[PDB]
Amino acid sequence: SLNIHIKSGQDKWEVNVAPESTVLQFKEAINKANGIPVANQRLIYSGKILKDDQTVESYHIQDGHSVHLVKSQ
Amino acid sequence: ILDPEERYEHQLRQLNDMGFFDFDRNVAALRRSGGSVQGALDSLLNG
Amino acid sequence: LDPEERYEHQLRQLNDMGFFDFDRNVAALRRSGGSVQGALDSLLNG
Amino acid sequence: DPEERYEHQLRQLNDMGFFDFDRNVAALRRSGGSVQGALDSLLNG
Amino acid sequence: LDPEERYEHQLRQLNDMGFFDFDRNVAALRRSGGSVQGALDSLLNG
Amino acid sequence: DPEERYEHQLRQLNDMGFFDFDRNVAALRRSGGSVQGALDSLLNG
Amino acid sequence: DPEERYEHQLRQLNDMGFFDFDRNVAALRRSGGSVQGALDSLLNG
Amino acid sequence: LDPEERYEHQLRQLNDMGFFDFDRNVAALRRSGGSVQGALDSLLNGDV
Amino acid sequence: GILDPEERYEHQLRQLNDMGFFDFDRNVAALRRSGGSVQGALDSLLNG
Amino acid sequence: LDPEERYEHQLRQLNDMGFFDFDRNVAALRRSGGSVQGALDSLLNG
Repeated sequence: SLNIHIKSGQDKWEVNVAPESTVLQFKEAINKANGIPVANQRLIYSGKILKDDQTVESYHIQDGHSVHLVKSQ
Repeated sequence: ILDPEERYEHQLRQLNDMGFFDFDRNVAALRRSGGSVQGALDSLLNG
Repeated sequence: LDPEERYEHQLRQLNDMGFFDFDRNVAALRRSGGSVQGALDSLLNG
Repeated sequence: DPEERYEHQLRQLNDMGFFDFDRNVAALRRSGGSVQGALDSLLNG
Repeated sequence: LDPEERYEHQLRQLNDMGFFDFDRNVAALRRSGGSVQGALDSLLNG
Repeated sequence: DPEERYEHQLRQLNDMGFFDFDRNVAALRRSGGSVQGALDSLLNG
Repeated sequence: DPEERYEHQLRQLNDMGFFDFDRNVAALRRSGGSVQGALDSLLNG
Repeated sequence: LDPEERYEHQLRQLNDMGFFDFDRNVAALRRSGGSVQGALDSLLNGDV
Repeated sequence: GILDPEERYEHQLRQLNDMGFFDFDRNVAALRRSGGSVQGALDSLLNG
Repeated sequence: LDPEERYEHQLRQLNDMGFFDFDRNVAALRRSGGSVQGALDSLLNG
């Protein structure tokens, strides 16, 4: 199981995720613990936008790394 | 003063923190978005 | 004497508000004389 | 070119809530560039 | 080609003296042949 | 159309202080468009 | 209408310093419109 | 207010990774806004 | 008081001096540029 | 911790070599990080 940092503005939030949860799960998981609704969360790791129907581990997001959150719409 | 690295320091950092390492691209994107990270990001993600 | 330089502070505001299209933004801003307030309204119909 | 020609008038009008470009230029052409005049025009047609 | 363009400098003077009514102004100016001086006088009596 | 037809003359007259349109057109029609002549007319009725 | 009818001639006469409308029309009617003739008339009555 | 002082923590890491060239490092770092991660990438392609 | 080069780079100044690099001003110069890295300042010192 | 205590062994060597100026010696030694070798060289030019 993975444990990831999330960043916006000057904010952080921690979330738990199983390596092979989808990015959409990963989004819900943030949401459940920070407000920002799924359909508004645009997630950036390593120069890429994390796409919804991909495994979190497909992006090789290691434990303890930050994935950024740009709110959108 | 009046010098891109100095002028867009805080933004360049955020972009680089997100994996956007290409300087010329970032400055280009940032000039167009007037400094907005939020906008440059969007630019960088489609050209 | 160059749109990106001239409308820098405004372009920034528009972009943080999610208005990413440069050509639209400059078009809207030239028409509003530089007013963000105005360009916003324009961009929302415009 | 209207945006360039009436720049600082367009700004004032916009900074008073008059956001409609076409109306503003129309009003300003009629007042010969006078903000004072275009205002009055905009407040009745 | 075109009253606003043709009487630009005069229209501006009239407007900066409080004479806001375009149709009246052009009417007055056409009659005074462009003379602000003349159109003023006209506007002050109809 | 008198304003259009006597434009350059009406302007000269107005630029000499002769502001009365009807009088000016009247005077000009009589002088066949001659400013020189309409002037003289205007200075005696 | 005399001003309209003798426009071109009235102008020439006025151009030559003959400013009196009534005299000019009178002279022109007699000359059938001929400037050349009205001139002569005006120079002796 | 002065590169050695400003990028101290980052210069150290770069130097700890074998990137000894000061001028290059400061150049790379200014461009990355102080991000070691970013300057590293720059230094590895002579995009600096 | 925070800080002072002799105090700040004590451990490094010692290693440098231990290796024959006696010039203080040079050493401090080199060390500031390497962020305190002995390994890095060495390299600097061996090419000016 | 205390200069006399901290650089005792070194102060001794310097003094043995005729370098009697304390302030100079401590100055030299702080700069060399405690290295007698280095402070010597320093003392011999300034």
